[PDB]
Formats: sequence, C-alpha cells, structure tokens
Amino acid sequence: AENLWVTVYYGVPVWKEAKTTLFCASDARAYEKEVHNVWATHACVPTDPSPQELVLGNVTENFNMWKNDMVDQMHEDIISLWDQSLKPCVKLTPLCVTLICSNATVKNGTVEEMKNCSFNTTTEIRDKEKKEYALFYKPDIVPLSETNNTSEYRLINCNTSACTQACPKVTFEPIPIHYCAPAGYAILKCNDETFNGTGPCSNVSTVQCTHGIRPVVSTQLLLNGSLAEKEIVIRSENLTNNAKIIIVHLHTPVEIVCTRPNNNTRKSVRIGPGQTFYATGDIIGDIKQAHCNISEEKWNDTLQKVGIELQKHFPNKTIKYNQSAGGDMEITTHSFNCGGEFFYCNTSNLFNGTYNGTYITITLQCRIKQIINMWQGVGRCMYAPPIAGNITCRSNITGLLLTRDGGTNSNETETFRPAGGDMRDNWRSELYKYKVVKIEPLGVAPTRCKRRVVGRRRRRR
Amino acid sequence: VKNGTVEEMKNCSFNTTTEIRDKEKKEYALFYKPDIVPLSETNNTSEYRLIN
Amino acid sequence: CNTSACTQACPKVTFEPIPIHYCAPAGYAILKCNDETFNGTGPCSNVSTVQCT
Amino acid sequence: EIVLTQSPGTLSLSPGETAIISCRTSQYGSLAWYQQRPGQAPRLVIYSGSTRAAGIPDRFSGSRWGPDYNLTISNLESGDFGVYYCQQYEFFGQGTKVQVD
Amino acid sequence: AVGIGAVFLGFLGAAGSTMGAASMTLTVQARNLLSGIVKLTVWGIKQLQARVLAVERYLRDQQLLGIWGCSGKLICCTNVPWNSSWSNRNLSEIWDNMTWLQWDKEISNYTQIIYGLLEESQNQQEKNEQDLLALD
Amino acid sequence: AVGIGAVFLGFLGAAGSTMGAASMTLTVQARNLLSGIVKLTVWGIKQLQARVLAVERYLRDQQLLGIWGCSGKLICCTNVPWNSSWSNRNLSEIWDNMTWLQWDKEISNYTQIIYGLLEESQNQQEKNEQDLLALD
Amino acid sequence: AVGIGAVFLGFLGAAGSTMGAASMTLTVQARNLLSGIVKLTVWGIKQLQARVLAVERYLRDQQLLGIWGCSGKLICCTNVPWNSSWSNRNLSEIWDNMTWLQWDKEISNYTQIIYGLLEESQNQQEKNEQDLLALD
Repeated sequence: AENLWVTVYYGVPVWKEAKTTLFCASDARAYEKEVHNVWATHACVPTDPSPQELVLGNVTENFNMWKNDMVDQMHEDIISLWDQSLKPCVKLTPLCVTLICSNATVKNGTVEEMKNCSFNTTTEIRDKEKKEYALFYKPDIVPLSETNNTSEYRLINCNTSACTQACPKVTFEPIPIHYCAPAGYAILKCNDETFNGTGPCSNVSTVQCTHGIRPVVSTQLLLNGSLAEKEIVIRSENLTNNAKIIIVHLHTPVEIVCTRPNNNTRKSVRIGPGQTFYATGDIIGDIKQAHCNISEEKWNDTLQKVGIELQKHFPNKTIKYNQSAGGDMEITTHSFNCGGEFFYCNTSNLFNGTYNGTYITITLQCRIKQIINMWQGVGRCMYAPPIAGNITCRSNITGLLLTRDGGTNSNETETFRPAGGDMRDNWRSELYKYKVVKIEPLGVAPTRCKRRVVGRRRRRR
Repeated sequence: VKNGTVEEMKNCSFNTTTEIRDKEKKEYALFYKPDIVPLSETNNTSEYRLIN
Repeated sequence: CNTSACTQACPKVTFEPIPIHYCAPAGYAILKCNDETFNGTGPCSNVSTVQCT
Repeated sequence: EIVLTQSPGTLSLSPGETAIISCRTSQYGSLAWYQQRPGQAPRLVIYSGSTRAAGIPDRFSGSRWGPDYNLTISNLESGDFGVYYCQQYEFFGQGTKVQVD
Repeated sequence: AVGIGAVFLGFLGAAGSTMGAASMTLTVQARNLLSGIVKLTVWGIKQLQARVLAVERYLRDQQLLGIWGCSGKLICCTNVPWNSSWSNRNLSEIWDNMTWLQWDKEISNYTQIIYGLLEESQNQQEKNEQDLLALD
Repeated sequence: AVGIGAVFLGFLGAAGSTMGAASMTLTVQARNLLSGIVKLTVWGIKQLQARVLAVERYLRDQQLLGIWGCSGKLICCTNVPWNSSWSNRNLSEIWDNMTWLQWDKEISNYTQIIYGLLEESQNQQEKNEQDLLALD
Repeated sequence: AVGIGAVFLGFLGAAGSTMGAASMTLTVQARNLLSGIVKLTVWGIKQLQARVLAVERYLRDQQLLGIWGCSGKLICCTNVPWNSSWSNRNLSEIWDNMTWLQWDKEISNYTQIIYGLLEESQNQQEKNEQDLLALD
C-alpha cells in the first residue's frame, strides 16, 4: 500500500467491441473504371496503398466469424449498390406480348434448347406495330394456359413482377474491394490459420485496411477465393448440429474452365422511343451446348483429403458424398456468374463416390438463363443481354459449401450434400479474419504523482 | 346484395388489362361511394367514370 | 421520338439569367486581378481579394 | 451412437404432488422438453437444460447433470397432466405419460 | 518506442507492453483520432454520418479534458486521493506487470465515480481563483 | 495594423508586407478559418461536404498546435536549435526584406523534418512531469 | 444549483437565481452544448444540418475564448478597466439582486466594444512575448 493521487493520461490504446458503417477502398487503378462498375461503388477511391501492418506484442483477443457484423453490413451494401445502379436503366415491360414460337432452325442443323419466337412490338410511332423476332436462349418461357394451341408462350417476368435490363454502358465485375475503418476505429486481424471459426487468437495484427476481398457469387462452389496456407480447414457453428452449414477451404486451387461454344450474334430491337432492347438474333456456327471441364487427377485427391479432414472430427465414420439435395434451380445446380451470362450446371460428377480417407476429364452439362431473380430470391428481376461470340472463363475453385445428412443411418456411415445458401455465406468464407473495435482513450489511473499546488510548474513528481 | 339492395353504392364492371398487354378481360368491383361522375355527352345514364 | 423521349419545361419555373455570385467556402480566398491588359496568362501585379466574385 | 432413453414409462399420481422424469443422452448437445395432452398441439416447457418457456409457472424445471438429465415437477394439479417428450438437436425420446389418480 | 518516433502502426504495439512503455510515446492516438483515411449511391452518405461521429467523439474527449483542468496536456495530475476499494493501492510496483487493456477491467466499474471527484478538484480551484483577500 | 483592429480584409494586406507588420495583428485568420460565410438539388449537399472539410482542417491545425505545447498561443517559442542548412541563420537581419509568401519556399522542404525535433522538444517534458522526488 | 457536480436539469434553475449561485455549478452547460441527445426521408438530413451547426457554434465560442487568453478556463479575469457608461460601476453591491437573463439586456449594446477592448488587452501580451533582453 502507498499514498496515491488520481492521474489523467489519455491518448492511450484501449479497445472494445463495437459496430460501425465502414469505408470502402478499391485496389489499383480500378477506381477509374469504378464510376461505371457495379459490385464496385461510385467510387471507392483508394487514398493510400493499403494494407499497412504491425504485429501486436503479446496480445490475445477473442474472435467470432458467425456473429461478425461486417458480412451483415456488406450484404446491404451490395444489394443497395445493385438496385441503385440498375434503377436508371431502361425498363423492358412492354415486351410481354403473346409470343408465337417454333423450333429454332440453325445453320446445317437444329439447336438443342432454344425456341425461335416472333411477336408484335411497338414501333417509333405508338399507333403502329411490326413483327420482330428474337431467340430467347432458355426453354424456360412458360406456355400460356387456357388454350389448346401448344405454342402461345409468355415471358415469365410478367407473371409476378416487372423487370429491368442491365445497361451495357455499366459492366459488373469482381473488382477487389478493401475495407478501411473510419477515424477512431481499428480493424484487428488474426493470422493463425488453424483458427476453426471461434475462440482466442494469439497473433493479432492490426491493419489499416482489409486484404483483397472480391464479391464474386457462386452457389455450391466458391470461385477465386483465398486458400488456407497450410491445410484444408473445416468451419461450422457446431458440427454435431444437423442444421447449419460446413464451409471448406482447399489447400490447392483446381482450375475450372467453362465456355459457351455457340457463336451467338447480338441484335437490337426498337421497343420504344429511345428504349433499345438486346436479344440473341441468330446463331452462325456449330452447336454443342455450354459445358465445363475439371481435371479428375486433382479433384479426386482433393475430395480424399477433405474426407480424411472430415473423418478427424467424425471418428471412424466413412464419408459418402452424394447428389444435390433438391429444391430450387439456383441451389440444385452450380450457379456462377461470368462475362455477362449466367451459367447453371448439373454437377454431373462433383458429388459422387465414397472416400474413406484411409484408402481402403470431368464434363458438366450446363444450361443458361437470361432472366434471373437475385440469389436472395425475392425481389428484383433482370434481363441480362447476350454477349457476342463464344465465351471463355478461367477461374480457380477454392472452397466448397456442404450440409450434413441424418439420422438413423447405421452409425458407421455418414452422408454430405453440396448445397449453397445466402449471398452472405459466400463472402463470410473470405471475411473470417476481422473484427471492428473502437479505440477508447480511457479515464484515470493511479500514479506516484501528487497535487499540482496552485498549478505549479515542477520537475519529476 | 344478399336478401336485399344496398343504399350507398353502385356495382361497376369494366375492361382491364391482363398480364399480357395485348388482351383484356371483364372484372367487377363495388366502389363504396356514390361519387363516380356520370360522363356527359351521352344519353346513356350508366357510363360512369372514376373522378381521379 | 426518332432518338430519345423528351420532357417539356413546366411554366411553374422560368428561364432567367439571374446574376450569380460565387463565394468561397471557409478557409479559402478567391483572388482577383484588376489589370485589364491581362491577355489570359501571366503575372498580375494588382491582385485583390474578395469574399465573392 | 446418438440414442436417447426416457424412464419411467407411465405414472399414476394424485394431484398436488411432485413427479420425477429422467432423460439420458450419449452426445454433447442441448436438451428440451415438450408437453402433450391427448390430441391437442404439444407445447414447449423448458429448453437449453434449465431455461423456462414463456407463460408457464415455476412448477417444471430440471438440472443438467452432464451425461444425464433429470426433470422434476412440483405441485402438479389435475389439469396439467399429459405426456412428456425429450429432445436433442432430431432425436425425440421414447416419451412418458402422467395420469391422475 | 522512446522519445516519440513511431507511428500509429508503430506505437500500437504498446497495447500489450508493460504500462511503463505505454506511458511514453503516448501521442500518436491524438494524431490518429481526427481524420485518418477519411450519381449518389452507398459511397456518398457514409463519409458524413461517419466522419461527423468521429469529430463529435473527439470534441467530447477534448471537452472532458478541458473541464477537469487538463486542457492541452497529455499527462495531468489532479487533487483526488485514490480510495483503496477501487484498485490496488500500490500500483506503482504492479503496473510494470499489467498492460492497459487488461488494466481497464480492474477499474471499469469505478470509472464513473472518479469524474465526480475531479469535478470538485477543479471547482475548488474555481473558488480559490476569485474573491477579495489576495490584493495582488 | 497595430493591436488588432483590422478585418480579414483589413489585415490580409500583410501578405506582401515586411515580416515586422505581419508579426503584429496575426489573429483574424484564426477568426476566419472556422466557418466564414458558410426540394434537394445542387445547392444542398455542398454546405456539408465543404463545411465539414473546413471544420476538419481547423481541428487538425488545433491538434497539431496542441501537441507541441503551443495550445491557445498565437506565438510560441520552443526548445529546438535552428540548424544551419534549413535557412539563413541570421534571419533577424533579413526578415525585414521578406514577406511570408516568398519565405515559405525557402523552408518548404524542411518543415516535416523540423516537426520531428519539435515533437521531442515537447515530449521531453513528459519525463520531467512525473515520478521522482521533487518534494513540493 | 449549488456545489460542484450539478446537472443540466439540476442546475438550469439558476437562470432566475441570484448571480452568486450561478457563479458556482457553472459547468454543465459546457458539458451539454456539444452533442446533447443527438430508405431516406424527412428523418435523414436533419441529423447532419443540425448537428454540424451545434458543433460550429461550440467551436466559435471556444475560439473566441481562446484568443482573449481564456482558453480552457471557465472563469477568466482580463486586463481591461470597466467604463462607467456600460453598467452600474458598483455591481459587486448589486449583482446579488440580478439574474443573468435580466442582466443581459443591461449590456446587450456594449458587448461588441468590450470584445474589441479584450483583443487589445490580449495582444499587448504579444509585444511582451518576444524580441528583447529578458535574460531567461
């Protein structure tokens, strides 16, 4: 015990948990095009070359990925950005006209899917109309009931909600985005890659901004993600819970090549006074339907490694992977966006086979859709214009999304299904390393010092 | 109306647009207010109009 | 209708060349040159400051 | 290996006195109890071991011993008798019934 | 660090250091708390509803330092003896073991009470600096 | 001017005067920098995205004066000797010839260097401010 | 109120009290003036067009206190004689009868002159602060 007097110091580093509205910063010269990009703001101009870093000395702090509010913030961010960039674009409502359709004859053959549809449209003067035609490359157009004619089809936007096409003047991209906290807050980053979702981390390092996040969306599979450096990681709210989800990051990427061999031709249609409508006019090449290629020699080993990783948590239970569960078309199929189109794939062989872990070219047939509800699956409905020429995508798969089955199965067996989820869950696999904390310069701490005495100037005391 | 005639209102039926803009169908609604202006320029005493 | 839909000017509002003075915000000064021989570029040696243009 | 078990099978007790029900477990996880009279929609009683559902008196509660669970009730009037069911994560126990003397 | 030197991301290492080092080079937080890094859409309103909150918090802290008799001073003593119940009454030999972040819990509850004593530590000076007796 | 008198546009004439007159009546800039003069359309958002920038700059300047010990002082000597390479080492003989606007070039490069020594000259007071046997 | 600690809705009763009681517990106004209590529609823009005005007013008052020599001082004497025409020249006998709200009218006209006088009473310190042989 000693005689002490209260003392103020502050300007101290001390933090606590908090919530904020963060600032965004895009990488490199992407900010120049960011004015006319969506999934990029208007515009996250980078004021500094992020991310600067320091390793904190002997600091250990709690983390949590599921309660993490940054994903909850960025969901609202991306949805608002999407709707507001789509808002001023040309509406497509007056196309909803009785479509007469037939087999889409093509050069030296007949195409497999689409229908050649011709319909009445409004010319420049509203009192007259003409017989235009377009090739909607989906069979998904609904045939109108209440008629014995087997050909009077309807566009399915008008069944439930009007739609708006995406302006080609603005192009969506997976531009990397860095988050930087505003003044007064710091973003703590964990660096221990063994971190399995929740618990302490004892190599905490502060950063001015987050590393490269990109908002790319894909169900049943992650594309262009970030890999756990050492081993294949498994994360879940609680594995023993039959519900919830299991997120997996791979140790090595496996190249996915996807392409659209049909040589589409872009066509214009004059729906209204200044409103221009884009549609696939004619096919000027051979037909093979869209497809994807994945090398078996990598994927078969990747599944076995993830299998033994699963069996670590599930002792002596053999693992079966199996076909997608069911339900909607956006999660029974592998969805991924590329180059202006939207691809849907059946997962022909990305599910099958049993692999115990202890060791006791694949082709995917893919359909394409123009009209999409957003992957949140309630509100806005678009029209995505066709892209001229064949399309080619090259991307690195990095993580899988799984959900568990059961159970009254014989206790040595277990089954896993590839099933997607929210838009949030895809980004949460990349945003698991961060917190947000407010720096609080605290109040009073004891000191050897004594009273000031008439505000005296003095030396050491 | 059921076992009688109501006092305040007039039954009205009109043409409306279906989902496809190129066709139309008949519908009926009961505007519970007398205040629908009878359109002039006609001896037909039934061609009313919404006053908006 | 050949190229783009249009809108008419509401008579509630009117075209007017009302004079407008530009005023600097806080912390800035709008310098002004008074030498009328100034032919577009170069020094000016009668510089005057103003709240607004 | 996830199997539940409840005991005893049935009860015949006079109203206004206690009863004791056991629900075993063989896995780490939460627990909850359900009440069911004949026919009507069953109801929640307690969950997460000892936390209590809204709109029930303090007659019904139990303790989380660890590998086993014990439920007890106190001052059960005739109108509160029914059938009890144990729960985990998907597994519903064998269930037991209480009846009025 | 010693002297000042350092950066925000050159001084924040004190957050786990013994409090002796943190009592030196305590400056860069003040330099950091003000501005830092920072058609209408989500980019726009965030620069206003966030920046103004930071400025508001900074003015709050500066005002609270102003009232107590510690304006413009990084370090400031006051006239309040430390009551034993709030913490260790011999921290001069113990803060060399404790960092600020872990220290904060030990006085989190009693923080609100102590401002009520710094206020009288100020207003006694307020009473003293006025009246009649001290002719000059 | 002498004393203050003057206005913003009654003292700004010192910008070309000898440094002697500019040294006096140095205040009206400190009064001007705060706010000065200041259906939604172009008139609206500009009173926020520009106003808050001015307030931010003023708080930054006040913070920088606050650290070095020159809080609330228009003029402030400090403990840093003036090195030879930065400027004329006899400017008491020379500032009578130079206005500030021309002076700024002659030390534009070395300001960031001088702040480094000025911070040390400030924060050496921290060691003296506490923790030994100054009995009173 | 009386004492030190005070509350805004504990001290504002002094508005009709004798000036002596208002000469104590004078703090909470400065503690309140900063922030107080505080799809896009009428709720949104008001928190920015109102909060920033309050911050500007506070900074204006703080700067006006800073110039005169009264930075960070609730009470501050100043070196200016009080001229007879502005008020009673024996208000030490009289302010015990008057509240501030009624007092303000009695000197509403002459405030602007007194600010100009305090400006000179300040910058007479500038000549003292520099440039002669005070050997210290």
